Amino acid sequence: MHNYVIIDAFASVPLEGNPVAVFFDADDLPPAQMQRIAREMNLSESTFVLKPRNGGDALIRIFTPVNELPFAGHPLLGTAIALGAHTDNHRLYLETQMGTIAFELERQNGSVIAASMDQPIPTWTALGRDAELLKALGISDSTFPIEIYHNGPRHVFVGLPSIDALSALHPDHRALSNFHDMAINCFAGAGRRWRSRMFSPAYGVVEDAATGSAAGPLAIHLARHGQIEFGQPVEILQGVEIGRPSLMFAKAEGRAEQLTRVEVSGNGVTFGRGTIVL
Amino acid sequence: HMHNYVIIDAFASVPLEGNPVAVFFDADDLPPAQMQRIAREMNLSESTFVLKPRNGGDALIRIFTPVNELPFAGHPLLGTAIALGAHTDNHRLYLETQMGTIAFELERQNGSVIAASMDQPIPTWTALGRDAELLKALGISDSTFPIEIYHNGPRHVFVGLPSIDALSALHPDHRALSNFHDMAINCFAGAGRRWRSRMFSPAYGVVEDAATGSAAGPLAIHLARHGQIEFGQPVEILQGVEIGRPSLMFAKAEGRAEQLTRVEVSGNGVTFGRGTIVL
Ligand SMILES: N[C@H]1C(C(=O)O)=CC=C[C@@H]1O
Ligand SMILES: N[C@H]1C(C(=O)O)=CC=C[C@@H]1O
Repeated sequence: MHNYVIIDAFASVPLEGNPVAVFFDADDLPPAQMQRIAREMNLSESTFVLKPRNGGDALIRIFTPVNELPFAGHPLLGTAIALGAHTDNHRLYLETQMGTIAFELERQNGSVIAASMDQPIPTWTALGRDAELLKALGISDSTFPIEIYHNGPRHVFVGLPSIDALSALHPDHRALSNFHDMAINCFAGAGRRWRSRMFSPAYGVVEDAATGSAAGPLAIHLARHGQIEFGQPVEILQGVEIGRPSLMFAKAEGRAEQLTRVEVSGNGVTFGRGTIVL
Repeated sequence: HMHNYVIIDAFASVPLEGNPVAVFFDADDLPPAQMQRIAREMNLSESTFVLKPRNGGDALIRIFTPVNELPFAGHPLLGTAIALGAHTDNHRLYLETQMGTIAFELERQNGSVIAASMDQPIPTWTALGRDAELLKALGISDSTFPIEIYHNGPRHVFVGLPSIDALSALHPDHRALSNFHDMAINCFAGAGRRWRSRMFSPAYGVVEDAATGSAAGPLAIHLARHGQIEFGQPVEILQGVEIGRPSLMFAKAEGRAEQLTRVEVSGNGVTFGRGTIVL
């Protein structure tokens, strides 16, 4: 029987942010069973904590309702906050299929409030399917070039000219299903403060509340297209329209041709805790 | 303030099959606006909230999808009955809802509730009258029977498919279906005592539901009305296969079209997990 905790990632009060279910002592579970348990929980992702194989503190497998991912931001954030309660450490190294991800935990009197990660440095290229994507989304143009970024999963970015225009999107989900192994991230804002919405049939979600692996790439995207400075911290607020406001903090250091660090951080809180029968 | 919950997989005998529901105990201190938010947090087709009774039943149950409250629903109440069945020795349970009190008969094996049967509200029905629009949204050109909508709290439309292969081949346009408010679209195929279903409902916050217990009773009526079975004949409705959540519902509608005397729906259920929440 496995214990789990529900963490609300990128939130400072339960019922805000993006839930993840974090399953402990999962070494006895076959990957097909992990996928079934993820399907059962029906959250954007469930994670499984396994003994480390390469010098980290643990190995984390990450599942959507429909597939496994090699890296993801919100689920690893919540996993790191949940696992922080197990030890006194303020540095935590979590293994994933993209490599070992370093975390710094914000603790008060030993109690975990928040965490910060160094993400894999993404690569990118032009999407090459603009007219198809924009038709699906129900709009005419992107404010900036439409590019697709890879850090494990893939994330496409489409810019909107106002927050009201972002909120008014009603995408064709069936048409977005033609975009395999990627999530579609639509953004609007100014300066240090940005809003986002994410849609991904490929990753089993109509609309996601907090796409943490997209936050670091967005910071890169905004700097490459001259809207912010490299090294400038940004706030990205996602999930407002669906009633799940989630605050992600991101900073990309270096320059377009040579990035040195892609940091994403947030608060997280425990919503609940329990046990499953298998 | 803290609340205990159980996850019941309804219309299944083993975990990871059927349709999950989260059942929250001693929920009187939660305002409906907070219940709605908890249901979204769980993200299951429904969560239910167990309140003290007001009209001589055992409990009053409020039922929420991820986006709205419903006055009655089958799967969530089956799971609620099985969960509450662990706390009692009684053979029957009476659950108050916005639709009235729903009677359940509990089935035990060893010391343990493994299944239950409910008497549902008797539905009303009519044609939907929007065949062209609905069929377009579904991606097909007609239905094998008249397209009709039944009301037992929620509303359920039925669209018939000529084969199970044709049913599994549906790839509906969720956005176009969102123009159908306050209803679920139930697509069916099969023969005799054996039927397959798929349900789609942007109105009730689900792309595709695994087991729509409030649709099982009405489908039995619809099949009888349209001469595919006899009134009083029990049927087996298998839902959720294409999404990896196979769920078996048993239904019987007794009487005649002009006067239904009982609409019974039953099924197995099993506990998948339990826990506590911080509000
Ligand atoms: N939570 C999202 C995610 C993330 O990085 O948080 C990656 C891919 C899809 C999930 O819905
Ligand atoms: N499980 C379904 C339900 C039911 O009766 O089980 C009614 C309406 C929509 C839900 O997804």
